[PDB]
Parts: sequence; structure tokens; C-alpha cells
Amino acid sequence: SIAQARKLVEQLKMEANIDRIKVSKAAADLMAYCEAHAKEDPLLTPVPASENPFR
Amino acid sequence: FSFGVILAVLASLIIATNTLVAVAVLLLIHKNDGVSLCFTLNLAVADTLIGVAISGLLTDQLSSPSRPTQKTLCSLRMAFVTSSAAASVLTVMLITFDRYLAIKQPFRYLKIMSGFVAGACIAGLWLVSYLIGFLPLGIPMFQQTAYKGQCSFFAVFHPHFVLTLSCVGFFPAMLLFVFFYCDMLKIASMHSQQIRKMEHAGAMAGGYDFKALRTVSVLIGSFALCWTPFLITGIVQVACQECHLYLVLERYLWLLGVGNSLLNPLIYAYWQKEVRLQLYHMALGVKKV
Amino acid sequence: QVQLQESGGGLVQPGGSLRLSCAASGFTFSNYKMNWVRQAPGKGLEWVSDISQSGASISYTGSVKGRFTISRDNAKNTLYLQMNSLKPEDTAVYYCARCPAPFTRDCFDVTSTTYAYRGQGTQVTVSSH
Amino acid sequence: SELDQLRQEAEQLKNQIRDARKACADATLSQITNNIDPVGRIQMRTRRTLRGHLAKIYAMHWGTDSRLLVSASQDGKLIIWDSYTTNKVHAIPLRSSWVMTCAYAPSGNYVACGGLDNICSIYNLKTREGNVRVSRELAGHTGYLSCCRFLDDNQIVTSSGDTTCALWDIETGQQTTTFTGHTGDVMSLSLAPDTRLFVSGACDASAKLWDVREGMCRQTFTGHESDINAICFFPNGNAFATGSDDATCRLFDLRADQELMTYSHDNIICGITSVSFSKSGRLLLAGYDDFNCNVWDALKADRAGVLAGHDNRVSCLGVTDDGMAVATGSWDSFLKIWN
Amino acid sequence: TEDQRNEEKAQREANKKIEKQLQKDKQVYRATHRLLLLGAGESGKNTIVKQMSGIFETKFQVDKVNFHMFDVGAQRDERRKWIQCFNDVTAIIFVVASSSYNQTNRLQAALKLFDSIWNNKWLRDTSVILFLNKQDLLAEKVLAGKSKIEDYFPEFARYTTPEDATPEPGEDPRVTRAKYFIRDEFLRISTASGDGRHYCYPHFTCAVDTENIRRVFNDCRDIIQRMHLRQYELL
Ligand SMILES: CCc1cnc(N2CCC(c3nc(COc4ccc(-n5cnnn5)cc4)cs3)CC2)nc1
Repeated sequence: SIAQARKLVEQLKMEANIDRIKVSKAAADLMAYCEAHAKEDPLLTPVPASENPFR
Repeated sequence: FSFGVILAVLASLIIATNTLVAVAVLLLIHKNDGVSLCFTLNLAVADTLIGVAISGLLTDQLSSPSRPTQKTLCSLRMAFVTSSAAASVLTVMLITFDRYLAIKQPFRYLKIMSGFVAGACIAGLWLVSYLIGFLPLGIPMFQQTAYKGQCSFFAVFHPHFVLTLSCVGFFPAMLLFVFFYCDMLKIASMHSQQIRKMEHAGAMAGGYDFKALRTVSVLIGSFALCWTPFLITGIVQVACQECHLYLVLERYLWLLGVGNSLLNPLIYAYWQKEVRLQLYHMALGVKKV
Repeated sequence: QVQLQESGGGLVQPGGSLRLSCAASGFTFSNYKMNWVRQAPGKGLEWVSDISQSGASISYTGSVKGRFTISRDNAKNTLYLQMNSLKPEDTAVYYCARCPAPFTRDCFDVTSTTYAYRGQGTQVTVSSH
Repeated sequence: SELDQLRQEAEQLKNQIRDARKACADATLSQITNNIDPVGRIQMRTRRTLRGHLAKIYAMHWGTDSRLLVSASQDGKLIIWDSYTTNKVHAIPLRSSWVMTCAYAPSGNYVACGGLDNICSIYNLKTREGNVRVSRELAGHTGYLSCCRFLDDNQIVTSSGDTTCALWDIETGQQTTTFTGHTGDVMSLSLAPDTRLFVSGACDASAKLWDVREGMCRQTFTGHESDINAICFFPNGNAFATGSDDATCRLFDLRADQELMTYSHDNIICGITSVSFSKSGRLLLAGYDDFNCNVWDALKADRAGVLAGHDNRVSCLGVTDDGMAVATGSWDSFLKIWN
Repeated sequence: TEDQRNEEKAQREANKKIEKQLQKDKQVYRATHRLLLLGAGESGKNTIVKQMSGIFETKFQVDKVNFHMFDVGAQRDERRKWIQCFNDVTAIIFVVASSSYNQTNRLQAALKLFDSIWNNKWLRDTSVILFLNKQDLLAEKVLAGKSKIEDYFPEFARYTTPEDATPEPGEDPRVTRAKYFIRDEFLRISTASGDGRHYCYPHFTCAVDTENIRRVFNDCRDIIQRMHLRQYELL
């Protein structure tokens, strides 16, 4: 099964070349996105029954 | 006075314990879909109507000895409770027939059973119960021709009425009842034996009864003991010119006949797994509000 | 990432004894039933033995009863197979296999080709020098 | 010989990748979201109950108008409902009853379904004459179809039990691209908001990120213990969530190339069957084998609510594109709408 | 709002038409019985089909009763995901080649698969009809004692034929002993779990065209009867 081990090694080489940002920046980005869209989420902030299609 | 309080308390208990069962079964039908639940709901409704009809007999028995009751009112008032009781009995018979058909002819039962059949059976059952309760009014020799002021049973209805019912409706049906369950018992026994055989063989490979009988006994005793004393004493009363029975039939055996409507919910509703689970779920609803 | 490494094994004369070890990482070891499976030259995979989560329930295949003993240590996340009275019929590659899901009694595909939660195996050869 | 050398190379490469991932993990999501106020108590209620399926439902999908939806049951039926007023719009009988997935095209003109027949069937809903009819049958997979999602009216991506994914051209009916690399059954897939990338999860406890145009794998994510049953992107397309048989949910970040948060509790020992995000991405809804659905706080990993109205296994879950309602399907043959 | 009323009317009319069609389809669905056929490489499931894509379907009828049997076609040999599709069938028919006790141990593999099926959490209410096929080969191998059932199943030494065994005419006692030992191997698994919610129905089959479908018919009738009896607390 050498012909499959070669493919696995090549995939590992291709996946080992990427550049990764710090976890802190990614968490900050996600938190900022959640903050910027808070008022637009009906399931997070309930809306009056007049605007609810399902009563 | 004592008869009044006994009737009041029994009617209250019947109404409460049957309306709870009806609500639970209606909710289960709103969730599931079966015709056995439809028959169970019909039985609950019939017992509730029995309770209402019995409650309709309290004023004159408690605090109205002075007021006479007109012939028209008394006849219908008596004829209502009889129709309700006949409805309960016929519903029990229909439930038993449904169970026997399901076990005896499984493929054909799955083939030909539907909501339309159940609805037609229930409608015919209610019509037959009302006919049994009201047609004797327009039939002579089923009434007494002496006095109608003191309203009570056996004051407007001739005893022969119950006799013909006893010879047409109750005793044959009971026989059928017994027969059906006996047949079912046999089948169950066979299966049980086979299962035990297999459990033995595996038990050897691993290196290392009367459930149906008691169930059938409970069912037969609940169906038979409730009304048999009343009908038997009615036959005895018709046989001989003994007035001493006129009172006891009105106030002792009819109470067992009524308590049949309390025995029914426990056996046909509370003994079911799904119905008891629905009752448990309803238990927290009243607590939490 | 789920990981199983098998060690031990080699050449042994008939009647000899051997011990195989399996080191597990990447999952809660004590929540899973474990298996030993083997593949003989030019044959399919064959189930050998299994042990339950606490080690109370143990099962062996018919041809190794009385000779093989399976054991596990949850503290060090290790699985052991003690092989006694080896025969030339025991020459094979031995694999350590995990049950697919935790908190279950069924164990479906441990002997299937290209099963995910299996080790790379170790070779056991029984021959008279 | 060479096999052992390749094994050593693979082990060294995995060690190097793990070292890089540890180098990038300066902080966590829990420490950063320490001062954020909690969402509180989420108490959703059932507004509709859709009845009419005879057997267990496996899949459903919302239309892009947030009003119509499609559901697939193993009685052989694909039913299209108007969630407003509860009326049924369409009922399609299938050639094979063992359906396991369904999809609703963004344009609203087509639906698709497949299953144990190893075939993806496309049904045209806007035909000129007669009822709906099958317009295309995509064949070529050697295992059961587990998921499908429309890219356009002419492109669709399918995942199969033959351990591969495929991108089709509907008019010609041929596989434009094949995606290989998984070692187990591919159970689910989710498209990116721009439809340039997609993620897949498999029974090898790994998730993969795939470039649609080039047909090659960008990243592999590990961290689960058992098979991955469900997957979905974060609203901004830079993260995704996974549900597993190991009774946990996990959040992965694309740019950090590693796991960010785990959602679990000591009293949950059943597998997850379906996951979905809310519109803002603050809530993560997960369906479970213990008959219930859990609403988690995605930023603080706290359980915010429970949806507890099904009598059997919850099989599928979906949030409308406008974020107004949630739909849940179950093995009890009912569909429920919550908000 | 007039056009809205017309739209509501048309939607309601379409809904009633769909509901009538669904009523008819519900009748049809409840009438028929669905079976899952599961075998092995050389268990002889194809002979069972002969007696009578990703999945193949065989339809047959006994006493005006309709059965649809499904067998797996092009699926991989890992079953833990797609087997869950069959939790609602009336029976799983499990075909086992009983002569192949000597992969070189196929009986043990069949026992492992049977245990997995019997103890799956989603198949806790599904009954199994067990067909122990190839009795002629078992008899021929037992009589010519070239290969012993012992040393693959060492317990076979301490096994005695059950007193209730009914051997076929012209059967050596050794063949009956072997058959019943093999059957007891499966009964050991099937009688240890279930709580009366599902059972196993074993049969011995060599080659009969019309007896196997009759056996399946009787087994299905027994399954339905036992479920109904358990509902009424008679079992
Ligand atoms: C298969 C067909 C069938 C259906 N059903 C039955 N049974 C048995 C006889 C029925 C009767 N019910 C009666 C009525 O009995 C009384 C009423 C009121 C008083 N009161 C005393 N003080 N106030 N009222 C006293 C007695 C007289 S026969 C009830 C149900 N059998 C056969």
C-alpha cells in the first residue's frame, strides 16, 4: 500500500505549509461579529407578537 | 337521606375519575392514532354520562319527599340511566370483540380496520343503547298501571322488562365474553410454552406462568359480578309474589351495578402503559399550573 | 486524534509465550470496549478477543480458549494480551481495535477492511527457528 | 523498507503540525469571553405541528423565502409544506422508500433527494403541465447518499457512504469533480456563504475543508473521539461546528486551524444528530438521541435552553434564513416549528 | 384582500386533494409487511431469494398477504450507519451457512454479527428469523469425520442433544447433535436480552421452494400475535 502512503505524505506536506493566526485574534473576530449582529437576531432578542409570522 | 349522600358521592367520584381519563385519551389520540383508544374514549364518555344521569336523581331523594313527580318526567328520568348503563356494557363488549379480532385474525385485522369502521360501530352502539332505554316506554306490559306520584324504578317499569333483557342481552353476551377470553388464554398458553422451551435451550448453552390466568380472571370477575346479583334477584322476584325484594333491588344491588362504572376506568384505562404515562404527565401540569 | 500503537511480538518457537501491548491516546480509554483481532497470511481479518469497559466481561474465540488472556489497565491507558502455548497456526499480524462508540454494548465493524479505529498491528511468527 | 520510512515521515509531519498549532494557541475563547454578559434564559415554544408523514422522517430543508419547507420520510414521501397556515403544497412519491437526505434549491424551482439506492434524484416543481416529475437521476456513487446541497440550478454537491464527495453538472448528469481523502462514511456537508468552499464530516472522526473549483483538500481538523454526524458553518464563514457520537459538540476556526471550544455536560451520554447556528451566531442548537434539543451559548459554552417536545429520536434541525423560527424533525413522524 | 381569499381557497382545495391521496396511501402502507434479508458471502441468501443498485426488492404474496423483502446490494461492509434504517421492519431474516465452521471461522463471525444486531439500541424491538442453511453439507462433513467441530468450539465435547429434539428421518444422531449445538449457540445470545420485546425464530433449511415462504408467513403471524398479547398483559 505504498502508493497510498505516498498520497498521505503529500497531503501532509501540503497541509503543513499554511500560515496560522493567533487564537486570540480569531476569538476576538468571532466576538466582534456576534456583537455587531445582536439586534438583528429574532431568537436572541424576542420581538413583539405583531411582527411574529407564527403568532 | 343516606341514599342521597351515597348517590352524590358515587356520582362525583365517577364523573371526576372518568373525565380525567377522557381528557388523557383525547390528548393521546391527538398525538397517536388508534381505534382501541377511540373505544376507550367512548367507554369513558359513557361512564361520565352515567355519572351525570345518576346526579340527576338527587333532589327528590334528598330533600323533596313532598313534591310528587309527574309521569312524563319520571319515565324519562328512569329511562336515561338505563340507556347510559347499556351503553357502557355494549362498549365493553365491543372492546372485547376488537381485542379478539386483533389476536385471532392479525393480517385481516390489519387489512380491514379503519376509523370509519370504528365510528360506524360507535354510532350503532349509541343508537342501540338509547333504543334499549327508551323503546319500552311505548311498549305496553312493560309499565305499571297503578301510581306514578312516588317516582322510583319498578314504580313505572314492569319487572318483565329486566327479565327480557336478562334473557336477550346480558347472559348471552357474558357467555360470549367468557368464550373470547378463554380462546385468547389458550393461544397465550401455547406461546408461553414455546418461549419457555427456547429459554431452556439457551440456558443450557450459557452453562447454567399464570399472568394470563390472573388477567383473564380479573376481566371476567369485573364484567360478571357487577350486574349479576341485580338480574338474578329480579328473576327471583318475578318468580314469586315477594314484595320484600322491591326495596333491596332499588338500593343495594343497583349500587354494585353503578360501581361497575368505577371499576371500568382502572382496568381499561389505568392498566395501559401509554394512558398511565399520560396521566403522570398530566400530574405535573396541575402542580406547576 | 485517536491513536493506537501495538508493541511486542517477533519470532518464537512452538510452545513459547509472548506478550502484546497496546497504548491508546486521544480518547477516554475507560468508556470503550476493546478488542484484539488478527490477520493470517492470505486470509481475512478474524476476531480474537474482547474485554468490556471495567474488565468484568471477557470473551475469547474458540481456538484460543485456555491459552490467551486479555487484560486492561485504565490508569495507564493500556491493553495487554498474554499468549501461551503458541502454535504455527498463530502466525499473523495482530491489531488492537476500539469499539466505534462509547457507552454501548454492540460492536459492529471491528473486523471490516479499512476500519478507522484500529492500530497498525504487530507481527507474530511461530516457527522452529 | 520504504513503507516504514513513509510512516516515519508521516509521524514527523504530524508532530510538526501539532507543534505549529500549539505555537499559535496563545489564549482561549473562554478567557477572552470571560467579561461578556450571558444570554440568559431562552424559552422557545411550539407554534406549529405538521402532521401527515406515515413513518420516521430523516431530513428537511428550508426554502430561501423562509416560508416553504421540504421533508423526507421513509414511508416513501417527500412533502413540501407552507409553514404559514400549515397547508401541504406538494406530495411526491419516490421510487425507493429508503430516503436519507433532501435539499431545496435556492431558486425554489427544484428539490433533490437520495438514499440507499445510491442515486440523487432531481424533481422540477415549476413544470408547465401536470404535477411534479423527476427531471434527472445522478448515478455513479457506489454507496448510499447521506447529504446533498444545491450550488445553483445546474450544480449540486453530494456526499456518500463510499467515503467520497462529488460535484455534479445537472444537465449533462456527470460528475464534474470528485473529492477523496476520507477513510469512513461521509455523513454530512455544509456549504460556505460564498459557495467557494465546503466542509465535510465523516466516520473517521475528522472534518475536511474542500475548495470547490480546484477539487482539493485545504485543511483537516481532528479532535472528536467518534463518528461526526453533523456539521454547519458559522455565519461569517470563518468557523464551523461539529456534532459527534461522543456526545460533544465542537467549534473549529479556519484561520487558527484548530478547535476553539467544546460543548458538553456530564449528564449527556447520547450522540448528537444535528447542529445549526442562529442568525447572529450567538446560539448553537443541537439535536440529541435522548429525544431533546439543546440551545447552547456559542461564546461561553453554557446551556441556555431546551426544546423538549418530541417522543422519539430527533433526526434533523434547521433555522430559517431570516432567523425567525427553528424546525425540528423526529422519528415519531412529526415536524415541529419553534420560536 | 379578495385575491388573498382566492389564494387561501385554492391552497385549501389542494391540501384536501393531497390529504385524500395520503389516506389511500396510508391504507396501502399499513396493509403490506416489510422484511430485511441479511446473509453473508456464501450463506445461500440467493437461494432464499430464488425460492421467492444499492438495494434490491423482491415482492411476494401468501394467502392474499403482501410481503416486500429488501436485500443490500452495493454497500460497503461497514454497517453501523445504514442498518439503523431498518428499525421498523416486521422482521430481519438472518441467513447463516452452518456447514462452514472450519477467514476459516465463519460461524464465529456470524455469531458476532448476530450479537451486534441483537444488542443495538435502535433494534431493541425487531425480531429475527434465523435460517441455518446447508444442512446436507453439515451432515456430509459430520459423517466423514475429517474435520471436527471440536477445537473450534471446545464446549461441543460437553454438549448433549436436547430431549425435545425432533430429528429428520434417516439422520445419524451425530448430525442432529451438531445441528442443535449450532442452534443453541445463537439461542444463547438471543435468550439473554430482550425483556420479551423481540424474539428469534430458528429454522433448518436445505432446499425447498415453498416451505421457506410458509415459514416466514407463520413467523410473522406469531410476531404480530405476541405483540398484541403483550399489549393486553396476557404475556
Ligand atoms: C347486551 C345488552 C345489555 C345492556 N345492558 C345491560 N345491563 C343490565 C340491565 C340494565 C338495567 N338498568 C336498570 C335500572 O335500575 C335502577 C335504576 C334506578 C333506581 N333508583 C332508585 N332510586 N332512584 N333511582 C333503581 C334501579 C334496570 S335493567 C343495565 C345494564 N344488559 C344487557
